[PDB]
Amino acid sequence: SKTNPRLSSLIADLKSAARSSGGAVWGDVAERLEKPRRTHAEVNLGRIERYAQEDETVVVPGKVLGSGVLQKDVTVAAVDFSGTAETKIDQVGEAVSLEQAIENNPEGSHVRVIR
Amino acid sequence: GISYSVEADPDTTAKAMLRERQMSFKHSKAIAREIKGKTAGEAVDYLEAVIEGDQPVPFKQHNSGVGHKSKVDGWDAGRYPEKASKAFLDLLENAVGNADHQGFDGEAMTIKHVAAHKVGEQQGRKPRAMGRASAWNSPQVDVELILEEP
Amino acid sequence: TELQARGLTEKTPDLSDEDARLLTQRHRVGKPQFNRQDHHKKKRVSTSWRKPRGQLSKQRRGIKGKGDTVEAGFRSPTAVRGKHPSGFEEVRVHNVDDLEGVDGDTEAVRIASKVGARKRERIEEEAEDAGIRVLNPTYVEV
RNA sequence: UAUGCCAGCUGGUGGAUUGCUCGGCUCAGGCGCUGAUGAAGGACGUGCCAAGCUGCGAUAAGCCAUGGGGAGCCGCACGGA
RNA sequence: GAAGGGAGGCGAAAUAGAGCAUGAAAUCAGUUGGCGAUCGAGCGACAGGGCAUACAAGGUCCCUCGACGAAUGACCGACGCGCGAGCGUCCAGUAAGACUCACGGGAAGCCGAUGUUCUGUCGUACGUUUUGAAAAACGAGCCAGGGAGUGUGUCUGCAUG
RNA sequence: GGCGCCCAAAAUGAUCGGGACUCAAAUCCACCACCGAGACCUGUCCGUACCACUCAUACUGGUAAUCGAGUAGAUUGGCGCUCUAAUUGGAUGGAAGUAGGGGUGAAAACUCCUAUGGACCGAUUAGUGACGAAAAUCCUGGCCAUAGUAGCAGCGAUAGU
Ligand SMILES: [Cl-]
Ligand SMILES: [Cl-]
Ligand SMILES: [Cl-]
Ligand SMILES: [Cl-]
Ligand SMILES: [Cl-]
Ligand SMILES: [Cl-]
Ligand SMILES: [Mg+2]
Ligand SMILES: [Mg+2]
Ligand SMILES: [Mg+2]
Ligand SMILES: [Mg+2]
Ligand SMILES: [Mg+2]
Ligand SMILES: [Mg+2]
Ligand SMILES: [Mg+2]
Ligand code: NA
Ligand code: NA
Ligand code: NA
Ligand code: NA
Ligand code: NA
Ligand code: NA
Ligand code: NA
Ligand SMILES: [Sr+2]
Ligand SMILES: [Sr+2]
Ligand SMILES: [Sr+2]
Ligand SMILES: [Sr+2]
Ligand SMILES: [Sr+2]
Ligand SMILES: [Sr+2]
Ligand SMILES: [Sr+2]
Ligand SMILES: [Sr+2]
Ligand SMILES: [Sr+2]
Ligand SMILES: [Sr+2]
Ligand SMILES: [Sr+2]
Repeated sequence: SKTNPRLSSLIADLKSAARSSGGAVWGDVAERLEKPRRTHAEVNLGRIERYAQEDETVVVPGKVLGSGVLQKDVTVAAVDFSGTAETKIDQVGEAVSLEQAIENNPEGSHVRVIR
Repeated sequence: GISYSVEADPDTTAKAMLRERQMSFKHSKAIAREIKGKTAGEAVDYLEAVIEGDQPVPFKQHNSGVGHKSKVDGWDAGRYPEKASKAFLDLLENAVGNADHQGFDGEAMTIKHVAAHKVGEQQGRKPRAMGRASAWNSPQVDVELILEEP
Repeated sequence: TELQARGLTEKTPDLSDEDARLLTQRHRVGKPQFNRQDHHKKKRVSTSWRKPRGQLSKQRRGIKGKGDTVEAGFRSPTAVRGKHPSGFEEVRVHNVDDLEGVDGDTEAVRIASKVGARKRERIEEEAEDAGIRVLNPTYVEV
């Protein structure tokens, strides 16, 4: 039983999208976010660096942390970013919230789920 | 104590009541039962007859061990409660008195309602063998009487 | 010279053919008394239901004659559950403002019992004007 | 219909319940030694009438001084004088 | 009779009159309803009758006929089999068929409900011990009130932040 | 070969459950028709699981021949009690409590009416717990049957009228 109202709306949004638009990643991300917090992702830059490719939004069904180096110009969408992750990322790419990703890409196309 | 458990029209009725009398409650219950309906005058003649040993009081409820009495009608067990009887005569003496002071014909009035109520026991203690002491109490009885014009 | 109950005492709710069907069913079927086992054998044991827990309990083991045991199977129909026997949905009411939003066509009002004569008078008249029946109406001699 | 069974009514018995709190329980802050100049404790006295409590000590519910206080008072304790 | 009782007086109230706010149960007296001196015992549950019922907080219920009509499902008649009891084919998946509704008529102790009692079906408490409890195994006379997973520290999960 | 008969004695009153039964109401061989569960079939509803829609575990629609018993135990939603806070209500035109009665809920329980009472009482949400009893030869208090019963006689002191 999530207690955070925001995480709760974000989930309702992801669903509305996956159902209305051609989403599936969004419904897949909502699925995981509905599971308990220990299962949510905690990803450091190093991993996003190792598997991300330009022109393919990285979607982390959790929170992005700041260990390691990110040089690729990638747009990372996540539930949250640590103050440092958002900073290190903005230097080479763009950090956006899933609320925005669903906004520009309700069809959830050209995306890479990273955990 | 008790309060009259039955309504009584003042213009055609006279009341009386006994309070905390230490006497057999079981006897009271029996005497009441018996005189109910009788005339105050008749009830008094009856109670004097019991006291005298000429009229037995039917013991229908608390009759354990009591021996049969021929003069008892439609029942077998009976006795002659002289103490409780003298107490009802007192009650009746009060009732008829009040009745008269009001201008009624006391004796001629019908015992509309009469009932006894055990108000409590007076604590007593009797020493027994083996170092113990058991209860030895006296029942305390209230009794209500209502005289009604015929 | 005679007593008359204030308000729309005779008003009836308008139910779909189906709600009426189920309402009539609830009323036809009814249900067991569902009192506690053996409550009638010991004064110190009250009627309130307690699941029979004894390992040998006749009722617990379902012996015919020992009384039915509480199961979801006995639940009344959803479409009617909780309706007054008249078919109205009841709405507890504490004051005049509580009458606002109430649909007198399918809902009836029951003024809390704590409410006093002064405030009932206001509530009762205002409810009639809104076409709302009061389940516990004040009777006056008119 | 007796004796009687089950439920209710009226009245008892009983004192649960609800409401009330002069007492507790706990925490916190402050303060902190008394006694041969005979303490603490106890006994016995002490009131118009006085048994208990409280106070007091043959000056005995009190005596004196300074300040406060104030039209009333004679303790708990609503009596009589 | 400084008792108690009756009458009276005060007060909103004495059913506030002295362990004197409220006044439950066990239980007692009187009394009402039902049963009752030819009849049988876990005291009831479910269904159906009798009798009983001021109002309020429930308002339904009965009878004709008609509509709908699941599973199931005929009599009669006709024909054809069987030693016989009886069966087959057609009539016919028709008439009938629980519930529900409509028309017309009716009930106001009348329908529900509550009390009690009668009838039918089932039924030797409850909790515990035990492979096995109605148990000739253990516990309680009855009622009210009281009556059993709590704290600190440490460890290990888990949900949420 | 079939049925039977002898063999064949037990302690309160004989027995196939009983009555009782003889071309049977017995036994055996065939057959005919029926009665009889909660099983199976059928209507409606409930719960649960899964599906579709959905923010929803709220509605609504759909699927279950392949869902529906349960001790110990695991898991989950809910009822009720105290006091705190926030939001918001009721009460002398009568609160709480109690008694009797009506309505709802599978149920824990919620609610209304009448009487009594005569001053306090809730709801929602988040908390807080000395939070729920039929049981422990459980505790304390009160009360009934026992029962108008036993004792009020017995002793080397029979004591009175
Ligand atoms: Cl990582
Ligand atoms: Cl007695
Ligand atoms: Cl449910
Ligand atoms: Cl139907
Ligand atoms: Cl526990
Ligand atoms: Cl529930
Ligand atoms: Mg004798
Ligand atoms: Mg001794
Ligand atoms: Mg009981
Ligand atoms: Mg009192
Ligand atoms: Mg609120
Ligand atoms: Mg308790
Ligand atoms: Mg005896
Ligand atoms: Na005789
Ligand atoms: Na005789
Ligand atoms: Na000090
Ligand atoms: Na045991
Ligand atoms: Na047992
Ligand atoms: Na045995
Ligand atoms: Na005893
Ligand atoms: Sr007797
Ligand atoms: Sr009220
Ligand atoms: Sr008087
Ligand atoms: Sr048909
Ligand atoms: Sr089940
Ligand atoms: Sr089950
Ligand atoms: Sr199962
Ligand atoms: Sr407790
Ligand atoms: Sr006794
Ligand atoms: Sr003698
Ligand atoms: Sr002797």
